[PDB]
Amino acid sequence: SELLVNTKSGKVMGTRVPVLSSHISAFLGIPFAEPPVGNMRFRRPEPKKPWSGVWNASTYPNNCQQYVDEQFPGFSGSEMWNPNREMSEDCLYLNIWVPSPRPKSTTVMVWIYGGGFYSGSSTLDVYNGKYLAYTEEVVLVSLSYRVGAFGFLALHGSQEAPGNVGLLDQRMALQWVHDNIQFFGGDPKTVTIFGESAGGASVGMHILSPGSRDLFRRAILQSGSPNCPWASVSVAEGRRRAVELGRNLNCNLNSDEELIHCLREKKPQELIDVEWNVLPFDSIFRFSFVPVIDGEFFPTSLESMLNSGNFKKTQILLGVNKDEGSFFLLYGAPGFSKDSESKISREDFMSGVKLSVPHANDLGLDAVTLQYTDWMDDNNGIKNRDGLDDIVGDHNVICPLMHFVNKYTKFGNGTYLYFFNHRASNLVWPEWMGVIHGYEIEFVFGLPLVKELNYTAEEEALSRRIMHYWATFAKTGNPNEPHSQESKWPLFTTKEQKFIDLNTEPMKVHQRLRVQMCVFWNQFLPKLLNAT
Amino acid sequence: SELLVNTKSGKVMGTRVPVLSSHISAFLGIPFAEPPVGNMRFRRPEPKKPWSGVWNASTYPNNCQQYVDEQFPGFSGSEMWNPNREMSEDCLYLNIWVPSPRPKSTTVMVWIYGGGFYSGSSTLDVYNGKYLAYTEEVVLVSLSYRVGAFGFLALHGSQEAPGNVGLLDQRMALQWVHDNIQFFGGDPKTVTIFGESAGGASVGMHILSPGSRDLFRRAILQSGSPNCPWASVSVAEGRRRAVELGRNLNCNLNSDEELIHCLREKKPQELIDVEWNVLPFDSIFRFSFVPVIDGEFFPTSLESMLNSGNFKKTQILLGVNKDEGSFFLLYGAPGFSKDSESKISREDFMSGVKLSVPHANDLGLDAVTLQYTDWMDDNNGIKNRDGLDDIVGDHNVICPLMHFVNKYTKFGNGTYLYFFNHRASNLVWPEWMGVIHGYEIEFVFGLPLVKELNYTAEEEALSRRIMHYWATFAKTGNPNEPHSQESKWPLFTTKEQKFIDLNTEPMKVHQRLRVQMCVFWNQFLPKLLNAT
Ligand SMILES: COc1cc(CNC(=O)Cc2cn(CCCC[C@H]3C[C@@H]4Cc5nc6cc(Cl)ccc6c(N)c5[C@H](C3)C4)nn2)ccc1O
Ligand SMILES: COc1cc(CNC(=O)Cc2cn(CCCC[C@H]3C[C@@H]4Cc5nc6cc(Cl)ccc6c(N)c5[C@H](C3)C4)nn2)ccc1O
Ligand SMILES: [Cl-]
Ligand SMILES: [Cl-]
Repeated sequence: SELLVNTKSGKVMGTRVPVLSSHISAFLGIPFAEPPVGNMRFRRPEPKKPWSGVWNASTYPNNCQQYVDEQFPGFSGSEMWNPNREMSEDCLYLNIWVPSPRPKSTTVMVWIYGGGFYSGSSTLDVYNGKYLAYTEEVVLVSLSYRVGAFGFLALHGSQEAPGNVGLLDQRMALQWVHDNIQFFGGDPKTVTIFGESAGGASVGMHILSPGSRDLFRRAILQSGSPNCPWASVSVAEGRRRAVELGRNLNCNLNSDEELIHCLREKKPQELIDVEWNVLPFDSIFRFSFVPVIDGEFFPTSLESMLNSGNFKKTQILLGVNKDEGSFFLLYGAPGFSKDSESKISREDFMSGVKLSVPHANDLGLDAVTLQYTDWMDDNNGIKNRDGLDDIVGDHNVICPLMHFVNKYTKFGNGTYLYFFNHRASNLVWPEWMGVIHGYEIEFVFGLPLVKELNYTAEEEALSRRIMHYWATFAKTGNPNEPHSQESKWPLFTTKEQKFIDLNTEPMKVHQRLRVQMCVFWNQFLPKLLNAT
Repeated sequence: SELLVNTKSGKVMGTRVPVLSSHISAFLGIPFAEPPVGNMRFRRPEPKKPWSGVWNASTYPNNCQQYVDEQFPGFSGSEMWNPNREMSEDCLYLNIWVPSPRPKSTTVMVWIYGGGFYSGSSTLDVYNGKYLAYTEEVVLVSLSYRVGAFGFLALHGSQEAPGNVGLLDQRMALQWVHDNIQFFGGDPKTVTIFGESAGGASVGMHILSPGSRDLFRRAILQSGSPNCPWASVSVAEGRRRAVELGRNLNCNLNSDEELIHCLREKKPQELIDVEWNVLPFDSIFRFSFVPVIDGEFFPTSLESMLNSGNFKKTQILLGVNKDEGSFFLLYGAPGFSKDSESKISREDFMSGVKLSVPHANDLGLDAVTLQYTDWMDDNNGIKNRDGLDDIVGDHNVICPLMHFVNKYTKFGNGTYLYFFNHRASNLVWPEWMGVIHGYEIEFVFGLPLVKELNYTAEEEALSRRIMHYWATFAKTGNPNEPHSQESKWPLFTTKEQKFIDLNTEPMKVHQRLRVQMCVFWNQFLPKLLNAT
């Protein structure tokens, strides 16, 4: 009864799940779109046709077709991110965790997974919404969206493969939440979207996109922003990559209709097998099929929208991790290894810089090298390693986010900024990688509250603080509880630019997050590359 | 008798001068060239014709015609550098201080004054060679040379104003020392030339010039090097400035012969009155008439000579002061004043950068600004002031000297490098100016040994250490006395790049003097400006 919900598309039957020492309801694998299969591959999603009978929402759905990381087989640190369900193009489902007893009209949070727009699953253990829904009394939704070529192959001008359809998948799930979350006890006028990495970029893209803005109230962006250099391409570059994808699969390339028809006859794994072959440069932190600046989802360039205030004005909470670059260097840069401290030679440093800034000319590469090299101590393998780590994280995550924060705050209604720099005590990744891209998520989703997962008591307390910040922000637009005597997370303002550290020690307020390096990345290096 | 010396140009009669609690002999105002007056203005010097009778060498000679600093009338800090004798184009004389009793064959040191190639006198109180000659038992020579347009007006191709004649003045004095210092008790095979600022650049130019190299044994360069950006111009730029000088004086400009003839009829002060009007840029630390890269005194570019080892291979001792830039900012940059702490606004900082790097385009100016700005604290007037101080000293003195040191040491026979960072207790200049350009000279010449000058006992001890370093280097090629248990000043080597601080505390050895900034000035910024 508590597990049966009538929605506008039909009835759904959930399941009662244990969480800590209580229970909540879960509605898993609810369809929000028609299966984008067959001649619907690459096309914009269509709403799910209403169904007769009762939809069995007791088990997780399929994951979308995607590249699977096999670099460390059996290693939990990498396999925890891989699809844990069967992959299928039939994958547009969402999941809902609902407090028990069912609320009347409570705050909703919608999670958008990341994964470079080429990977991601709503069903990962680390995305289990039951601890957040139970602890903070929110309705927690996780959506899914097509990734890779399936979600982002872009042949602008065509209506069969227009690009951005993964983002339209996200939007269709938000539309379904807007239309139906009331029946689960959610308040559709108090929806917060939040996401990490490409999901953080996606959140920012719905803030910008006129077609998405009305479908949520406020937003949280973790380690990703819409202006990140990896997060979008021009329509010309998307077309070049789509044509190169067909060339890899022996397709007729004489027209969009012939190319799209050829690509639609291929099995999913044949696209995945060649997807990485279309990148224009030898690079790390660059992905083949990503959002395209198309003039429809995004009416103009991202920079001109941010400059003019052409975006949703609301409250945002966002931040970054200390060592965003380390994951990408481990997988893609010579000299880095999982089982060594990865001290980097001068030659491997120069190779890494070239991989990390693929669009740079030799003068640009010299500028990056000078900015990040201690010339009193240039053969220090630890400083070279940490310098490359900083280059990758500053260029790809931190400095684009700081540019976004400063543009947004001029027109927005409240900005809260964090710097997550706690390394978990039970981390299976080597110590040189520090505070890794993606490893704040387990604190946001409350995994340290689970005794068997071997976190410390301080880490459980940190997780509870973070979950309460997130859910209080979602509820009110302010992560701070009023009338409480805890230290206050201050607003980020244009003038004072305050942020907080997120770790196990007492809260410290700082100003101008990595301002020196972000002047280099956001102002000087673009000017240098444009003049040369 | 001890005061009478027969030389190859004739007899000279010196004077007995008191020094501390003893006496030495002084031979002041000995002519080494014919007076470069009349139709000899701008021409290469001619040897002084031998004279009958006894030359009265008991009084200082005239100083060369030059610009006189009147920015702080009556202020000893600036007036101590001005001519202290009557100015005259009849000014090619040298001075000799000789220990008593007259030595047989002792080390000779020849001082070359600086002053931006536009000023300087051999007769300044701070250049009095009697303390060094007495204390260290050397024969101390100070020469003179034409400065300004008189010494450096350059119309390449003409034999009436070929350029570089001030450097040929220096060379003619060195030739006279080579030919005659034996009669004063000097060893002509153990001559060290030393000089500060433009005199340091000049010393380096005689190391490079094939026509000068045979006239001395080893060399000391203080706060100046031949490759400094202010120390030379091309023949085209020298010609442009000579023509502009004539335009300022209503000269016929249709041929070299007409221009030179017009310039030779002008009184000296009319040239001096307009000399600063010919500079191509709004600048500081740039001078109108300087050595020209002519293909004769310098056979090729300074850089190609340093790269190929086309220079005298010997021992060198050289170094810089901590705050070389402060003097130039005080006189030439907005926001700096003698009687205030000169806290610099953001706007005056940007004006100062533009003055300090006049050849830079806007991208180059942004690169300099980023390198020297703390963007966590960019409105700190003390940091802006000290940042400009560092820009001026790094660009104009320290980084060119470090480029010279590293090129020279590849082929040379021994390099000793110092960093003078002691601020004298009795300095009359404000504290913001720090360790000023030129203020190591009083320690080299032993002024702290004079009780009435109000130095401390530690500063007398520092002066004695420096004088002993200099004279022991002059004597042996090594500033360290063998068999002594004092801490050793190590050789500067290509690999370890060691240097010492010179101050009142116990000697400390460091490595890679200002290497971070000099990579910027010597490698990155030239590459940036060449590509743009
Ligand atoms: C793998 O083999 C090669 C790899 C390369 C180098 N490849 C690349 O540079 C392509 C690339 C791939 N990526 C990864 C994008 C990030 C996707 C995810 C983001 C989210 C957080 C996260 N963090 C992880 C951290 C570690 Cl240590 C390990 C796995 C992580 C992970 N899967 C995720 C997911 C995916 C969610 N960046 N660049 C070259 C040649 C190769 O043969
Ligand atoms: C003075 O009026 C103006 C001045 C300017 C600015 N002028 C300039 O930038 C031209 C310039 C002149 N200079 C000086 C070159 C250095 C020459 C001397 C070097 C040696 C060491 C020395 N140090 C001194 C330190 C102080 Cl604090 C004061 C005087 C010093 C001094 N005369 C010397 C001499 C000269 C020997 N650099 N740039 C613009 C407009 C003006 O009306
Ligand atoms: Cl680390
Ligand atoms: Cl200072």
